[PDB]
Amino acid sequence: STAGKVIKCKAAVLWEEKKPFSIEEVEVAPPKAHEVRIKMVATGICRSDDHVVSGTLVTPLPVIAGHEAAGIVESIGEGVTTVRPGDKVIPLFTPQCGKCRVCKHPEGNFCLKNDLSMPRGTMQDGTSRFTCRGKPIHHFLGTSTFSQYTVVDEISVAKIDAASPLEKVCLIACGFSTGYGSAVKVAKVTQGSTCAVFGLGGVGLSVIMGCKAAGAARIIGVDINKDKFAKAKEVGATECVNPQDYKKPIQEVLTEMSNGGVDFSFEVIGRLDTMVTALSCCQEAYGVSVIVGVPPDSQNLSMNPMLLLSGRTWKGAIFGGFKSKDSVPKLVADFMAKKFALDPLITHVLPFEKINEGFDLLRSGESIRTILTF
Amino acid sequence: STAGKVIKCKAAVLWEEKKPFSIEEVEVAPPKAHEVRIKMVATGICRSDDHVVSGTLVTPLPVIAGHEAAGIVESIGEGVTTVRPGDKVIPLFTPQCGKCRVCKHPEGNFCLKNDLSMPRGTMQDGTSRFTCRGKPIHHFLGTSTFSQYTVVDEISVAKIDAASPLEKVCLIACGFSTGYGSAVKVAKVTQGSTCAVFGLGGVGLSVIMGCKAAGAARIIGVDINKDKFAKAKEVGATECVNPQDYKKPIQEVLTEMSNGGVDFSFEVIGRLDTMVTALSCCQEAYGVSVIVGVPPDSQNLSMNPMLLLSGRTWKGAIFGGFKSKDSVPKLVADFMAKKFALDPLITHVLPFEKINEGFDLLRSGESIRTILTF
Ligand SMILES: NC(=O)c1ccc[n+]([C@@H]2O[C@H](COP(=O)([O-])OP(=O)([O-])OC[C@H]3O[C@@H](n4cnc5c(N)[nH+]cnc54)[C@H](O)[C@@H]3O)[C@@H](O)[C@H]2O)c1
Ligand SMILES: NC(=O)c1ccc[n+]([C@@H]2O[C@H](COP(=O)([O-])OP(=O)([O-])OC[C@H]3O[C@@H](n4cnc5c(N)[nH+]cnc54)[C@H](O)[C@@H]3O)[C@@H](O)[C@H]2O)c1
Ligand SMILES: OCc1c(F)c(F)c(F)c(F)c1F
Ligand SMILES: OCc1c(F)c(F)c(F)c(F)c1F
Ligand SMILES: [Zn+2]
Ligand SMILES: [Zn+2]
Ligand SMILES: [Zn+2]
Ligand SMILES: [Zn+2]
Repeated sequence: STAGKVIKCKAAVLWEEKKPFSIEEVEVAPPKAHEVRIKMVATGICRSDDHVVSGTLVTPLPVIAGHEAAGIVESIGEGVTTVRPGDKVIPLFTPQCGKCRVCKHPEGNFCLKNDLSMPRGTMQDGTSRFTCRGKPIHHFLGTSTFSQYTVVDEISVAKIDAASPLEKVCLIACGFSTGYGSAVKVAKVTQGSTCAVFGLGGVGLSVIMGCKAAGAARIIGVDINKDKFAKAKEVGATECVNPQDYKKPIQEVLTEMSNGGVDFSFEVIGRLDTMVTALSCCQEAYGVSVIVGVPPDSQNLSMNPMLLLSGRTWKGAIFGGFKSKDSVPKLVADFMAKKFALDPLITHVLPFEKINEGFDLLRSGESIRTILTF
Repeated sequence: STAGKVIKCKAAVLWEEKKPFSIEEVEVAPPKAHEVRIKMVATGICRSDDHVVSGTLVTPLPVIAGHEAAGIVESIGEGVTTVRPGDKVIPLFTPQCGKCRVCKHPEGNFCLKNDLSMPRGTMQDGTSRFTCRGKPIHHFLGTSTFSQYTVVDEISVAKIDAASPLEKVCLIACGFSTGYGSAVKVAKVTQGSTCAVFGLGGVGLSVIMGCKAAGAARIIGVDINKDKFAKAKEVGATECVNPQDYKKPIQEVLTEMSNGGVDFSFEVIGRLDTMVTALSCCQEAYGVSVIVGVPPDSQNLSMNPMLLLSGRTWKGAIFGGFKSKDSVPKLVADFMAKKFALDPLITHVLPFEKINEGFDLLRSGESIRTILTF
């Protein structure tokens, strides 16, 4: 039995920026009241985890990163009602407390209990459950999935189908749901529309999936890496364009291709310049542009507000707009019912011990999602 | 008797930026095919007209400005089907051609025949109907209402009720419709919501009227001129704040006052800084901010896209999102039926000949709308 005891297990600890993960032994405290300790089964490598390594995203170090995962409940703290030992679960990097003004709002999902805006790198109670070589180690987004065991607050965990294949459904924890929801829920892509998707990684491919599911007639993929185009077409892109092939700025190309601007555009990269390009390429009177990519820390963009005065809508979202604890089980159920596919996103499956090799595949351009198996 | 003849009449010609208008004789050509010549009855002074004088808004000079007006058809050119001589009409500064992709779209209003995006200062055919001192004079937004007679393209005029009081309904040509539609159509303000309105001139008072019509529970008016607060409360503001009274930036003050951000904010001034402040003060996960104010020519704002990534929606609109030719007659019908009030916006009345005094009143901060009578 491990319940009520400290677990010594393996984890990938990030001690400082721009260094490899250190795979080593950590101690994982048992869960306190309203907390859940989870044996991890599979975790994806999302670009947002690479942002913590690169310093694009600031969060307290040292840290156990990782936020796109699934596993099995090992134990529950006092007062937990929503999961039990042995349940398949997904940690939620955006919590759903159910009590805050956002949780109560029909269109809100960015729960005020989140650890994104102003990251503390702790549990809800402001403490850490992790130590390594006698030092406290920070949590990441209330999840910390690069560990054989994690501890999460109840509001940051969802119970899923006992028959779920966790090596696939872990992508519902971030990249699939974010892209799909950005198209179907945040943009509300319409039947017959023309869409432009900037960035053809795991999240951008999931935006294409959503645009196709919503009945878009044209879906133009934009990436500087033409190796990304074949899989973008497989999942629904009708055309792909590489900005580097053109003398004109790509906003002009896309406005020309779409006979005066697209209905919906998506920025799924994380660059200030492409956020402005994507806004510009949507039709000036009724276009909608959605920012999905995470910008670099503390940098402002420059834009001409006449782009909005003509009638454009500009919005962004975390996690595809989905209220996390309500949505994740339904998405897993939809997957089980063959409503969408996840295999197109998975290009590599590695043991957890090869986390660094997984990140090198992402940085080199080769991979979409690497799944790590514990 | 004047049909098919040049008309000599008085107009207010702007020869140079930052100068008074010159009230002097012009020659107004008869209408060509699908053109309408109109005897003006009343015109409002909108801050956008002043922007032409200040250079905030760049359009070719010399010019006959004015865009907020009503008048009576003097004659129609060949092929005109939608108005006749003796009809009461409102010139439409945003046309409705009914044929372009925007006119066809259910939510579009910024018709591609507009002269706002890249002003030429002409009729649709690229020529002028105005001569002064033997020199061609520019049109403005295809309206040019600061003249006893003007000529407009058919797609830039709407027939209105024959019993209309033109000295009131001229405000449906810009300021009222813009502010009211920005609330009810563009933002879609909800019952019980909290709104913040930056700028309490004629357009921002119209935004308040729309927010109140839509059922908002709290409407916070924001102006640096506290003399504007009594009228804002009369038309529905629940409280007014002057940024100059506070040590902290007003986005922080409004976030505190609204227990975490407002539902809907409106920038109704034309400043880059207040456009950012207005976005920031709406709730970060589900807030909506609407740009109404006209920015200074060719200047970019700076903002942090994290404001959007959390869930905010940012949009702008021309003319309250109204399809102009469909909507203007209906708005006049609704005014006739007492569905909204215009008198709260009218603070001064002058003869056309006292146009310069009317602009002095706006610049001093004393007026909301001055109505000039021909
Ligand atoms: N909003 C959310 O909740 C959320 C969720 C998940 C991911 N993200 C962010 O979404 C972005 C994409 O994540 P991902 O799909 O895992 O990353 P990824 O797999 O690195 O994909 C990014 C793609 O952008 C391409 N690219 C890079 N520069 C350009 C350019 N200048 N023009 C066009 N294409 C370019 C690049 O070749 C790559 O295929 C990252 O910034 C993530 O941090 C946000
Ligand atoms: N989008 C459209 O279709 C449309 C239509 C009509 C007017 N406009 C624009 O809307 C704006 C307002 O027009 P209006 O109501 O006729 O003008 P106005 O009467 O000049 O009202 C502007 C108000 O803003 C106030 N103000 C100025 N600076 C600040 C500040 N820093 N903070 C708070 N309040 C401030 C000022 O005291 C005044 O009461 C102008 O920029 C117009 O050009 C746009
Ligand atoms: O990929 C999801 C994701 C985000 F969208 C962020 F905005 C963020 F800060 C982060 F850490 C993260 F993991
Ligand atoms: O007041 C309406 C109005 C606008 F909203 C503009 F954007 C513009 F350029 C202009 F000239 C105008 F008159
Ligand atoms: Zn919450
Ligand atoms: Zn992610
Ligand atoms: Zn049109
Ligand atoms: Zn105006």
